[PDB]
Amino acid sequence: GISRDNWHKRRKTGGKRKPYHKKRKYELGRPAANTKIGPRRIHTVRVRGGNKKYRALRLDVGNFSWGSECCTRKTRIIDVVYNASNNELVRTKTLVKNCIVLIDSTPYRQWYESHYALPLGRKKGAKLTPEEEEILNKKRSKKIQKKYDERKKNAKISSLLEEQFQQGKLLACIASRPGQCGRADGYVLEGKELEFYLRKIKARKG
Amino acid sequence: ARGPKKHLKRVAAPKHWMLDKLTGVFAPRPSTGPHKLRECLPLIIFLRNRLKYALTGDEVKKICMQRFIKIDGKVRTDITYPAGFMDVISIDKTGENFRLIYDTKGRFAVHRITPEEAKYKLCKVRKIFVGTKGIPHLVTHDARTIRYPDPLIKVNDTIQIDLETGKITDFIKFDTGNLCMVTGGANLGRIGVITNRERHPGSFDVVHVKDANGNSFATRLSNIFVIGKGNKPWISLPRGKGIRLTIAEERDKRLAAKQSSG
Amino acid sequence: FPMKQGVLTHGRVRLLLSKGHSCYRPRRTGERKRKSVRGCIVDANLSVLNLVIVKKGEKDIPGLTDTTVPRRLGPKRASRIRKLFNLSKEDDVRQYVVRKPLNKEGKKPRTKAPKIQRLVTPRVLQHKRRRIALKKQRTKKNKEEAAEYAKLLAKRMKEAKEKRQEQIAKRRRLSSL
Amino acid sequence: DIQTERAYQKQPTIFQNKKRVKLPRYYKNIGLGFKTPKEAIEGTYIDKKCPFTGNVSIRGRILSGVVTKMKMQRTIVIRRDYLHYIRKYNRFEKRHKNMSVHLSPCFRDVQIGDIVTVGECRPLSKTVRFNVLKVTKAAGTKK
RNA sequence: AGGUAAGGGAAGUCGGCAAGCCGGAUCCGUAACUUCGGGAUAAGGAUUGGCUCUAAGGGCUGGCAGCCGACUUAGAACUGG
RNA sequence: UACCUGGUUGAUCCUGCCAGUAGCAUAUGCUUGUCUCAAAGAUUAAGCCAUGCAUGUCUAAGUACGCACGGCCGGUACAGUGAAACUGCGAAUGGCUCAUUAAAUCAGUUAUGGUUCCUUUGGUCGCUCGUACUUGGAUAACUGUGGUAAUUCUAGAGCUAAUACAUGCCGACGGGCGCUGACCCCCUUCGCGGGGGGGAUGCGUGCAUUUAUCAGUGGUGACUCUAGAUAACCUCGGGCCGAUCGCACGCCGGCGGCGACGACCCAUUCGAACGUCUGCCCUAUCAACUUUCGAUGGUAGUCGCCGUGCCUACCAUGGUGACCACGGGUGACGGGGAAUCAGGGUUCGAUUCCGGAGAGGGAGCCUGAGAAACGGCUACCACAUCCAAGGAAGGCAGCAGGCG
RNA sequence: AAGCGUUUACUUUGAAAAAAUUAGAGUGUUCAAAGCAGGCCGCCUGGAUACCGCAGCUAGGAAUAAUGGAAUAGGACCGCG
Ligand SMILES: [Mg+2]
Ligand SMILES: [Mg+2]
Ligand SMILES: [Mg+2]
Ligand SMILES: [Mg+2]
Ligand SMILES: [Mg+2]
Ligand SMILES: [Mg+2]
Ligand SMILES: [Mg+2]
Ligand SMILES: [Mg+2]
Ligand SMILES: [Mg+2]
Ligand SMILES: [Mg+2]
Ligand SMILES: [Mg+2]
Ligand SMILES: [Mg+2]
Ligand SMILES: [Mg+2]
Ligand SMILES: [Mg+2]
Ligand SMILES: [Mg+2]
Ligand SMILES: [Mg+2]
Ligand SMILES: [Mg+2]
Ligand SMILES: [Mg+2]
Ligand SMILES: [Mg+2]
Ligand SMILES: [Mg+2]
Ligand SMILES: [Mg+2]
Ligand SMILES: [Mg+2]
Ligand SMILES: [Mg+2]
Repeated sequence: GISRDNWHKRRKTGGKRKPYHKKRKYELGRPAANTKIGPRRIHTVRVRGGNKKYRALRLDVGNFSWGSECCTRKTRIIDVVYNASNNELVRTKTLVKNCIVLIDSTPYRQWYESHYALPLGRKKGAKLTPEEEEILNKKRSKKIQKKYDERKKNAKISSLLEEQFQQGKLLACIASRPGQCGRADGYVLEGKELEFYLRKIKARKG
Repeated sequence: ARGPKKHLKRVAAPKHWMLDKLTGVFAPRPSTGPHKLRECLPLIIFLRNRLKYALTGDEVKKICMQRFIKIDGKVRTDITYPAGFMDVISIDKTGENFRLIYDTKGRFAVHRITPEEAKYKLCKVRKIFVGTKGIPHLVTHDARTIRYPDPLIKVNDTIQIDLETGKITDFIKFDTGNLCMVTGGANLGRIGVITNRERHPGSFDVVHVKDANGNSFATRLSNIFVIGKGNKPWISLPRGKGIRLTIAEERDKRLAAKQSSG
Repeated sequence: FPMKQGVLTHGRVRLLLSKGHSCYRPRRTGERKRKSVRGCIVDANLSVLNLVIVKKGEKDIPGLTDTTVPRRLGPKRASRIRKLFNLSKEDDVRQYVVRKPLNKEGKKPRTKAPKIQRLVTPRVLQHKRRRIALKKQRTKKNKEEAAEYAKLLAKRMKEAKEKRQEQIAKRRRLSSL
Repeated sequence: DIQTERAYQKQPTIFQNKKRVKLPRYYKNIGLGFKTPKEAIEGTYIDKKCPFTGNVSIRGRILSGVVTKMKMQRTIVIRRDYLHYIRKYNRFEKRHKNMSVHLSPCFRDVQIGDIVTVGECRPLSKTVRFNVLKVTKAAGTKK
């Protein structure tokens, strides 16, 4: 089948090298996993040395980390917005390493509000009736109030992240290879890299 | 080759085994173990060809599987068990303990030691590893990975291990002035004190060694085995004391001995 | 050529068959073979037709239902014997295992019983206690070894720190010199 | 300057998104007494195959060559000259091998026809297995 | 005066007369010979619809921002008997 | 032993070649008494094959109700042999041949800090905080109905076990460590405030995998090494945390020995694979070759055990060559080696040792740690067997043997 | 005692570099071709050594053969602001 052969192509000088042996098993290639977005469907494949590899086909959630404050939660993925390799990987939603995806910021907002007791997102004009945010923001004891006051001094966040939180979803870059490990772990884009990728998105939109 | 090799030709066998050419086509392939293929001597070779306790493979099998041989304080029932350098092989029926030490030449020699000496052996540490919970680990040359070692021990040192408990007792630091055994190469069997160390970054470093008769030589680190502090070893040396005297000095001494005997 | 269930044909078709597929007995592990099987639809072109009666009629046919052939073997597993004779969790099972009598020309009558498998026996209990003893002794030796290393590390570190302290004292002497 | 590709060019080791209220640069010494260039430490570029600021380790052999072509990006071609002895005629043959080495952008100003030291590493591409360690000028050419 | 004809494909006839076959464009490829200019659209191949995308090809104003204007070329997916 | 001789001419001195001389091999002719070794279908046909064999395997330590043998001490199972079968492993070793292959294979030298690794040996195997005195049902060998012209072809019905296929727990385990923290106590200010302590509850808290962050126990010449902490993840086409077996059997229902087997992870051993540099016959009537049908690189990915245009997408136009690139031929497996030999070289190396390739020609693949395996399958081409004409079955460049 | 010295060819050593084979040590296979044994009234021993091109490593030499120093002084050395 498909093989990774260094003997099947020309030399450095460009001459044609005739093969001296058949296609060996150890030099093998496999069809691309071609991950999609949907209900999880992962196939295990026997590998050299008796090992196993997890090939993802459709994936719904992933473990994405907020680098600035060191917090990660299992978050669902909705769309893929950019891919430096090719635009076909953007037109068809495919998860690959070093690809940009959109994830809802609900777990990040819950952690931030439970940690710094500050409103993240929450476009003005609405109040939560079930007062689940009210209890998470109020009822602080006096002794711990200065502890939260110390936290809220540095609890400030960037404007771009604040806008993404208000929108309800934020950008992230997948750092793992779903076709190898089976997961879609990644990190939240921030700073110069985030605004660079925003520039690429805006240029693509035109 | 579509897999690992399981045979070994008589000709392809290592020379220090001293295997006859006409007896057979295949040599006893050593089993995998704590010593390399060429650095080990099969237990069948040790008992049949050298000690002459047996005659053929059937007799060697009977001796080995009767639970009479005891290597490193343990009984191995495999005929072709790999016996390596500085190993203790004991036969309790005859009360005979052997320490596998190279003689002046490159082949192994019969070295009978007392039961008091046979309770311990010497090993050279190969690497230092750190376990899953910050536990230091010391790996010897015979695949003995003893954990919680002495912090003073380093990569290129040696230790004394009690066979019964498998625990270290004392150690020798790799430094100039201590005896060292060249357990491999052209100087196989040489014994002498380390007189110089040359550092070659990237490549393997070398050590200049001066023997007891002033015949200095050089050896790389991978073929060095220190055998005690100072000028005295921690083990009973065999005949010759690792000198490798010249061919003329070997020839005249045996001629004089034969003439004196008559 | 035998009929194969799940083919939805009436003729002859060649199939790749592996371990677990009917109408094929593999020789070596992983071996797959091309075997020509027949469709699962019954037609006039059949040599022998397999039929299994599951509902009994009113008449006693003298071929099948007239005589009941006893089952050749009895239960061997202790759990299956318990299920067969409705044993409880406390009553013994060794007295209720069915043994087949032996009788033929010449030799004496004999009764033979299978070995009861997966029962509560002293050897199993001893093995379980021995391996739990191994489990606890591993922790005991690990704790002792860790304590010994802690003493050794403390000895080495205090030796190093006092040697460093006298080095610092020498540095202080140089500074004051 | 930097960030000219589709993806974002950054050092994967250091973290650049730490909250405040310049950017730290990752570099290492390759050993064997080779002093790291000041450009590789005070520069703003990134490179995966740079010997000092990349995920490449120099190990094996150390060679020297003469740069002949500088058209390839992030890599140059050097020519190594040697003499082959024939046992029959007690003389020599002048043979050469043209190998492509990875010229890290830390060495900014390099011309063709000068001695350059290279070291073996992992295979970076189909016919690249060496990295430039230090650069020395040719005869004169100090202008 | 136009066509269509199963199977054979010039076996008809002085004679492939007539009729029939190819045919546009794009991407490959193109021999004997030669006056070296040609032969050459040699010969021989493949693609062509519809729909939805992507990339590239510029001006005017104040390596940057905004506003405009046209026709094309290439690549990809989906789909039709 | 650093060796010559006859021959052009009427005669001579030369160049010059022919023929003489001697080994080493191949075949042949004649002859052939003893004895010790010993090559032996490579040279043309890697052409085709009747036949027979060449890979099976059980120890007290995985399964034993086949009376196929066999003991009686029974009634609280199983004496001990044991055909067959399931299970585990080997069959990827070895042997044969040289067809292909000219920086390819191979030879010397190195690195995997760029990877895997069955077995052996040694480390780990109460580290996790939430019916176990033993959990489930299918199957072979067995009985019985047959079908086919036939095969190591098999079906339907009954049973019956696992160290075969799955589910799954008591214990250590009583508490620590981190976040959470209702609350409480003390000092001080007129006072907010500030400072210092105890603590309800909940969650997480093993190793292995993935992701991001912080500091820098033991190291290498050099790590993005090893180790520690932080926040989660842990694939249902799932990971380990023992639901196994044997020999003697004791001490206060519980503790107990020697082992065997399996297994996540880490070192070790047999290796395997890409790799760095150097080295190969003849040929110019082969001088330019490779290159958007990957050629030289860059960036980011897919796949691969790993690094690499191995492949994809987008960019730059590079890469090799008169130091012979590239193409072509080889009556070319490479080498360690052999013959001849003064010194230098020439020729051979099919061949018992190592590394490479293959089983008529390619191609594809299950199993397994290890195969693109062929005394393993799946196709097409050539050859070819039995036949009821419906089908089935083959690969001696293995050991003997047959045809050509 | 640890680190540094223009780079190489060359020359010498050392290290490493499979066996079998070649040369060669010992050895009455009744001699020899051979083989690795064997000899003594349990003991005494062998199973050595040399070469192994070419390429790479290390350590002495700088005779010979290539190459640079500084010459629009962006030259050393010594301290200074
Ligand atoms: Mg017609
Ligand atoms: Mg028609
Ligand atoms: Mg006609
Ligand atoms: Mg016409
Ligand atoms: Mg024409
Ligand atoms: Mg004449
Ligand atoms: Mg005449
Ligand atoms: Mg002649
Ligand atoms: Mg006679
Ligand atoms: Mg032949
Ligand atoms: Mg073989
Ligand atoms: Mg040929
Ligand atoms: Mg050939
Ligand atoms: Mg010569
Ligand atoms: Mg050969
Ligand atoms: Mg041939
Ligand atoms: Mg071979
Ligand atoms: Mg054949
Ligand atoms: Mg093969
Ligand atoms: Mg095959
Ligand atoms: Mg065969
Ligand atoms: Mg075979
Ligand atoms: Mg040799």
